[PDB]
Amino acid sequence: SARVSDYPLANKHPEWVKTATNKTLDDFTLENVLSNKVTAQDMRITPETLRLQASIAKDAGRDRLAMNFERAAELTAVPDDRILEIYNALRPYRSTKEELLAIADDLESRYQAKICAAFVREAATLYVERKKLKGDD
Amino acid sequence: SARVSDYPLANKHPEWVKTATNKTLDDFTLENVLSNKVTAQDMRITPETLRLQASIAKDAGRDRLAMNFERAAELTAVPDDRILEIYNALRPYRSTKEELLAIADDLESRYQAKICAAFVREAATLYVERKKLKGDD
Amino acid sequence: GFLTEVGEARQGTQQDEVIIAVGPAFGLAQTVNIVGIPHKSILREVIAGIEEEGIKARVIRCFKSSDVAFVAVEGNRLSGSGISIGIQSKGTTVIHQQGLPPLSNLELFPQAPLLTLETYRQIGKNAARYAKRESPQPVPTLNDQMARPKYQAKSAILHIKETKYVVTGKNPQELRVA
Amino acid sequence: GFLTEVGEARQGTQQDEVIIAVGPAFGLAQTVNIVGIPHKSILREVIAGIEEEGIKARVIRCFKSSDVAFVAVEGNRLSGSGISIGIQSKGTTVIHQQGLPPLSNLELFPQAPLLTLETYRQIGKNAARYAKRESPQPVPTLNDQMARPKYQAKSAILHIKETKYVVTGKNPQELRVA
Amino acid sequence: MRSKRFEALAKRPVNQDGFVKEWIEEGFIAMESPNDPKPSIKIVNGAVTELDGKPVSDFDLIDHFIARYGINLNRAEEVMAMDSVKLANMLCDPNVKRSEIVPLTTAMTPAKIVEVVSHMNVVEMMMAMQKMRARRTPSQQAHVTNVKDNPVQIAADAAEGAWRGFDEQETTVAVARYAPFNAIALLVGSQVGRPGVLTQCSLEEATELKLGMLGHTCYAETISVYGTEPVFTDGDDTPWSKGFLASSYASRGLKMRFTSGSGSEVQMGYAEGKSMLYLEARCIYITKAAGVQGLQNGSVSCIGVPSAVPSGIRAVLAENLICSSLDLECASSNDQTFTHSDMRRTARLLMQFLPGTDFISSGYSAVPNYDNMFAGSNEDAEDFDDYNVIQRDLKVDGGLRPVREEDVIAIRNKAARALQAVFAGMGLPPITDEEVEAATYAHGSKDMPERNIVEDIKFAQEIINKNRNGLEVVKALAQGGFTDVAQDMLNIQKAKLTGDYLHTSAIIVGDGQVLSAVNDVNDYAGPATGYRLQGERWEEIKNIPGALDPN
Amino acid sequence: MRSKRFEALAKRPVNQDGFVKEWIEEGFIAMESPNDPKPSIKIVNGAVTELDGKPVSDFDLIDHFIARYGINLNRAEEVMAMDSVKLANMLCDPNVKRSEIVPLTTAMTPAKIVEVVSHMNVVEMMMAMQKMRARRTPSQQAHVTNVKDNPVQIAADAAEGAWRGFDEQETTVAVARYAPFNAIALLVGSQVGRPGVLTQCSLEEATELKLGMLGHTCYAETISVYGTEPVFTDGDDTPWSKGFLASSYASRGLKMRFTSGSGSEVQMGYAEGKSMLYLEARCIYITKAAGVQGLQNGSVSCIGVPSAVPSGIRAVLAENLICSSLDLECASSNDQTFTHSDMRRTARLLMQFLPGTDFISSGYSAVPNYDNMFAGSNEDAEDFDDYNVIQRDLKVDGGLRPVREEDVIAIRNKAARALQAVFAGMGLPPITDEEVEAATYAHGSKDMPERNIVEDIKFAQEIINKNRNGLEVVKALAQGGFTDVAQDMLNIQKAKLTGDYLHTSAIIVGDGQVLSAVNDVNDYAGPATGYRLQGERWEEIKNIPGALDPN
Ligand code: COY
Ligand code: COY
Ligand SMILES: [K+]
Ligand SMILES: [K+]
Ligand SMILES: [K+]
Ligand SMILES: [K+]
Repeated sequence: SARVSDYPLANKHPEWVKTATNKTLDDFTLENVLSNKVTAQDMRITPETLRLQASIAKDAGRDRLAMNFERAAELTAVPDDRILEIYNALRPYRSTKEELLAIADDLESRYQAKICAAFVREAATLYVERKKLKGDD
Repeated sequence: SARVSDYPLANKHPEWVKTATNKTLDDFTLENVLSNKVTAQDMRITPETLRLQASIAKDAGRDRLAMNFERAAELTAVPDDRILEIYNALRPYRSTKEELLAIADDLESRYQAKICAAFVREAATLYVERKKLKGDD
Repeated sequence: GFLTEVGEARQGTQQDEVIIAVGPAFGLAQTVNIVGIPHKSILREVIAGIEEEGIKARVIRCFKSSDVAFVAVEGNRLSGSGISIGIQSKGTTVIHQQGLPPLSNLELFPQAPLLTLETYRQIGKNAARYAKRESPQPVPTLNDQMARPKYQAKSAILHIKETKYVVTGKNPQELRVA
Repeated sequence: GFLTEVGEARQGTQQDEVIIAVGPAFGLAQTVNIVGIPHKSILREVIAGIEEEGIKARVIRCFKSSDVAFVAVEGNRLSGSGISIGIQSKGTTVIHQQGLPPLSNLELFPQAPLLTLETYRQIGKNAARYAKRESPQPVPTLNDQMARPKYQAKSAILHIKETKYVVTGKNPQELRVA
Repeated sequence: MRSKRFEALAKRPVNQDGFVKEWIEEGFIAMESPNDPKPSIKIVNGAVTELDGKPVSDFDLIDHFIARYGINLNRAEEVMAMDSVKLANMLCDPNVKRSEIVPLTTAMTPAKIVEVVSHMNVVEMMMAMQKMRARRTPSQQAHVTNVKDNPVQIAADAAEGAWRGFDEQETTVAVARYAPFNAIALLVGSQVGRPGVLTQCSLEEATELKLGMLGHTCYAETISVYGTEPVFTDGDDTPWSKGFLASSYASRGLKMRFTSGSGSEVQMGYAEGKSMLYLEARCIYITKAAGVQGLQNGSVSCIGVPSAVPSGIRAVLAENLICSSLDLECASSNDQTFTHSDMRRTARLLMQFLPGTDFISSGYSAVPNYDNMFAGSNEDAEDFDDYNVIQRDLKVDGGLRPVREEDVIAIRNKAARALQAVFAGMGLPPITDEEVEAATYAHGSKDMPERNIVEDIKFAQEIINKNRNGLEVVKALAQGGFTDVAQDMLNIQKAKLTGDYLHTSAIIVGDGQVLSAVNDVNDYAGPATGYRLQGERWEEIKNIPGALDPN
Repeated sequence: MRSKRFEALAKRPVNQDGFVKEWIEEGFIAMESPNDPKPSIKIVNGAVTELDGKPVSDFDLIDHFIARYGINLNRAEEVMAMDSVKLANMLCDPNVKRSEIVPLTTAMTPAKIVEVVSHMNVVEMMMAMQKMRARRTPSQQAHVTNVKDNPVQIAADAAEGAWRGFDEQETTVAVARYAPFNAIALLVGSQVGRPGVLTQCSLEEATELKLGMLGHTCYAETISVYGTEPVFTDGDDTPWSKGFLASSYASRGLKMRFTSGSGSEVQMGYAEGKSMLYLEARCIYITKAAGVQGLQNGSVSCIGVPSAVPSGIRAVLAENLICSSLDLECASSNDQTFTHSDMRRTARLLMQFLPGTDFISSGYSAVPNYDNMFAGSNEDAEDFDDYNVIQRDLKVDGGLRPVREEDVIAIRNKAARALQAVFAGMGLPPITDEEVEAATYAHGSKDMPERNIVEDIKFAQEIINKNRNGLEVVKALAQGGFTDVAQDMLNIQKAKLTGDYLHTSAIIVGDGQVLSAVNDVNDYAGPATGYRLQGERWEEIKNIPGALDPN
């Protein structure tokens, strides 16, 4: 697993950051950009990279930071508009409990976002108790 | 031998401090000032008081401060105008060596100020070496 | 006084009325804004602004939050036009609209000490332009680097006091005239 | 070049002159004061102030120290009237008197940037009036809290440079003024 | 009769400031309040059952979040049982290493660490801060705004700030619908001034995330958290929605930090009778719990609240120290006006400037304050010379440097030109050459030709409406002949791909070299150790304008 | 075309200050010069044969004085062998006791202790200073002067300054022959404000001693020493004339300290190629060697010299730290103008204000700077409210407090009335009721009627030539309706009989109680120990004007 000794990846192991697309950092050129050899998705960070960074975080003694990065790796699978939907659904008084549980089941089943699904499920029962659901205002 | 446990003298041992002319601290009242029962000539710190303070300074870990107090104790015997004469004599280019040595002899034989006499003979010797005697400018 | 709750406020009909949503202490425990401009005069110019543009001006007192955005939001739900103006007792003001998240808005006036009666009328005016889906050019930006130094602590104390009149879950009240 | 050294200055014999004593770089390596007033003009006005009062002005250059008190003391030693004016290249001026300790004086001008050509003449006038045993009222105080902020570093640099021309034990030179 | 002494005193700027006597019950007290809870914790089977007096049955959303994720439970009882006075001593002791303290402070409850730092005077706090700061090298962040949202000015100002040394720069909007313009302007110009400078555009949360998705920013900071549940709620979030947002930014490769700061809960009406410092500590632990690397705090926008009460400016340094003691990056405010007095605002800044923080200010205004759209910063462009002079005076690296008028003029000029090309290729409302020369020589928006708000805002809103992304900026740069800038722009996105700058305190310096707490390890152990201003950087700092060469 | 940004900067007050590139060969460098000597000592049969480079054959009077009396020769070799970095670490380590350090520092050579403090940053130096300060309780000293030598005004300004909190106050002259009036006016006004405040009148050395011999002063401070022999010579003294003078003051029971300060030797033309800090260290050891208890330093009147070069204000803090570290009272300057910038002078003052020193300033101007006869202080009367606000903001005891206009008016009035009675009783040129009223309500000499300086100077002269002493002032007060004040004057005269206030850092507080380092031992050991602002004093500091009660 990635260690502090492996950081920065860019300097020590740039070939580790090869996109899921399977093209390196060095591929990201103005010319390639111009010729459309590289395009907007091409510069999407990968879950692989975020898991690398999560391990370094851990190695660095920062477990919560690592955890954040693990959620992040999961969330790379969720489309931008869907990200915004779920963020907004977590804001006070936006959702019913069942609506939140549906979001969590979705994260788990469609995107295998296991950790994020548990996070949302957690939110759902505590929003019940602390009365931050739709109609609690 | 006074120690820091004996300080302040005014609180700890006011008696130890009895002036020039046997007046006590408590003899210095408005009433006695006004009747001239006490005057400026009575209001003078004694060599004994200063040597007590020198012991306290030493006990406080300040040997050079004590030595200053020991020199001051000697100088309480020297009249104000003579003090000013000797200070000015020590300023650069004021004195010849022989004049400094005579201030030194006079300190010792007239006032028993042996430390200050030693101090002045020391300056005479070094004033020759560093050329700060009359005529050396 | 000048404000009369005339029962729980009902959903608006016509898309050409602007609600002024007022904090739970406006014109009651507090009667003037952070710099002394009275509540009546402030309601005065806001209303006049809307009316003169040919739109109805409705006023309600907000209860479920003293936050200016949430009370504007309360009003935009009921405004037949979907346009509302939220106002705190200290004077802070916001023009809101249905479909916007509460911390978004059409126009914000986030330094109350800089507002004037003329500013309050332009706000009403603009609210009405928006209600006609007119797209008014925005009220000119007011800003002063020393506003917070001089007034933020007082703003705080005034907000603490108004906030004591918040009632969770309680629905806005409709209010009658001067 | 407006100052010529004409030999070792001798002691004055009558109470009829004021010595102007200048530092060892005055009119030489330095030729204006800290705020650019020409040494030529300074010397002109002080001499005129003295002569104005019917007293002789006699100019010497001092070498044994560049300090303006010691400069002026060299001059008071030689002055027929016991009165002298010490002037450094940077402009600092002092009126001194035979009998006074080096660091005591009759009047001091310790903020050279504030001096004007009018001050220098007034200074000469006062010097003469001392010479004549009148009791002139002192030249009015010039003070400014920002003089050191603006000028002390420059004053230090000009003093460092003049000080290079100090010569221990070299007696003052009488000067001819062009 | 009036004393003329008091009449003179009455006129001084400082007496225009807002001052208040403490109001304990409404939490209008900066720190050391008798209502703050006694530190405590109970753990059963690895879960918190008691937190600072409160039973888990009574936990609000903030208690749950901190209890479940914000505290090092492995050493929490250990540290709870240690004397708070000893712990404070350890904090400022040069011979107790940062790596020995972090396991303990991160195990402290919010009330515990508040209790620890409250034993300290500001000299002790500063002594501690220089050790606890996560990045060995101190940095600086600027505001780049103007009251017009004029994009060519922002670009020029951005470029000048980067050149003066800011490693992060922040813009925001006078009129919110202008935002995409501001963002692109800031990015372009920042890259012109120094490639690697990070940029953000501060907006409402959902709006800002979307601009980041579109690639018009490189990080986000004003991701707000609050220290009481009613205030958080008025902030329209919970710890879980802000935690989700945090991870959302990271999932797009964007560095982010939260923002908090003493006084927000008072200002917003619900202090729950606690001191600003104690509520701020809760905010810092919320940040920690969320897995967020860093935090903007030190009252920030609420600075008129703690500054009004006694020991408020000491509480602000204390909240910055708690932040760094928790192993979080600290962007330490010094970015918002609280006083009319130069003396007073200088005393407030030196608390962070002297020891150094990850970002000494989290928004030095790089424009005159009339143009500052955060309602004024504690420093602005007119203070740049003073700031450099004080660096030189104290041999303190405050992250900035003296610059040459000719270089700044050049630099602002290529930035104005570049943004001009960009609007060109993108077919945005044109930036005339008039505008370019004006932004070149401007001090502020008073020196800029008015623009058509209508034509910019229309095109601005369309950039987001139609999801126009960063690539468009890059192409336009290339098309207009700014390949360098376009490359540099590409290089930012590249960093985004590697994830290295997601770590604690990361900035990007030199030839795209990340510099974070991970590879720029703060190793302070007293005099002559840790970061020391010296060598070429000291020479650079010594070279202020007007230094006359004596010879 | 010009940059409008640079045009605005060019107008800033800081760009009016004098700045200079280092001039190493001439010593125009604040500290850490390549020409400063490597620390070294050699001792043979109890006598030093080499000191910091120099062989005894080349010693000047300063080397001789220091080598013979300024260093604890019994431990000098031991301490020289210790690592300067560890010693610097000891200085700021809160757990290394002051009493464990003083035996080491007083055995260091001047170069050695400079080498030690030069490893430190200003945060470390402040951390050290709070510990090394001799008196546990920090204090403050003010100037009381006016450009007219108006004695009524000086008494009133002195009463106000004593009331505000100064424990020592200092006058000097516009016109030197006025000196005895100034001195008496200062003493009277000071005892009216707070019985116990000590007063001095700074003059030529012989003239000042004589004034003291006549009983019109409580102490002397501007007893100058210098760090090169040629400069000392132009200062019209030697180490031996100045040590004799020191002992002469003590032989009259008068408290005294020396004065030095970085940059004097540069200013006076002979730095012998050395840095300002190294030469100031020689001054500090001259002071120690003479057996003088305390020192006024921190550049003092030459502040424009170190401030002009890099790290000059850091050097100033360093010289203060060397002073305290060598177990001398430090009256730490902050008493002289060096800048047009409020920002810059605030940073310079906080170096001493935040840690606390024996006298945070040795001459805060208790008059508006136009009236300051030391050519301007770093703070003046118009800064009083700012000073109190910063105390409150940071919880720092700066020695001063907020005060009520009506108290100040009553106290200024009483001071003027007492002095009026003094002049009448002693047959001096009258003080009129009109002058009493003006002095009562004045801000400075602009508010005062002009006096006949011919008459004043004649009678002031006669005080000296007819040796009119301090008991004449006591009788006139007693005879003129001011028995309380007369008693207080008598009491401060009686302090001259005990020797108690001759000790390190002595001031006189409460009911004539001496407060010195001997009975007010600084016992700092980190957070929650040592002197702490708290209790009633904290309440007093919190109570600034304009602080509205929220409810
Ligand atoms: C102080 C301030 C606050 C603080 C107090 C708010 C409050 N509700 O009490 C603070 C920091 C908590 C805060 C939060 C927000 C949140 C909204 C929260 C809320 N419910 O109000 C916010 C949505 C940010 C977010 N990330 O969520 C928000 C924003 C975007 C803005 C902008 C609104 C733009 C718009 N909508 O058109 C804004 C104009 C800045 C800008 N240039 O973009 C500004 C008004 C921005 C202001 C800049 C500006 N141009 O004015 C600024 C800097 C100064 C205003 C002032 O002091 N006026 C003087 C005072 C005496 O007059 P007043 O009328 O009483 O002022 C009130 C209004 O400004 C009002 N108010 C303030 N912001 C705001 C926003 C909205 C939508 C509404 C309806 C009302 C709002 O609050 C004050 C006091 O009651 C300010 N804020 Co806020 C600035 C946020 C900055 C980053 C986060 N941040 C900074 N410090 C800290 C902290 N310690 N803790 C946590 N977060 C932060 N803000 N703010 N804010
Ligand atoms: C800076 C200064 C000095 C320093 C520089 C002196 C020098 N020769 O280079 C300093 C600290 C060494 C110094 C010493 C003394 C010694 C004289 C030494 C000497 N050979 O000149 C002194 C006798 C004190 C003593 N205990 O011995 C002395 C006195 C009394 C005075 C007063 C003269 C009264 C008078 N005679 O009518 C005075 C007016 C103050 C006062 N109100 O009493 C002032 C001029 C008092 C001034 C206050 C004022 N009202 O002006 C003040 C504060 C500002 C002057 C200035 O910056 N002008 C701006 C500059 C751009 O203009 P300039 O023309 O180039 O200025 C020059 C002259 O002022 C000249 N000069 C300065 N003092 C002085 C005195 C005499 C008699 C003469 C002829 C010329 C003098 O030096 C400067 C630089 O070249 C000043 N000084 Co001196 C005040 C000393 C205060 C306590 C000691 N002290 C403070 N800091 C330190 C330190 N770092 N080390 C050691 N000691 C001290 N001084 N000073 N000084
Ligand atoms: K907070
Ligand atoms: K910021
Ligand atoms: K010195
Ligand atoms: K002083």
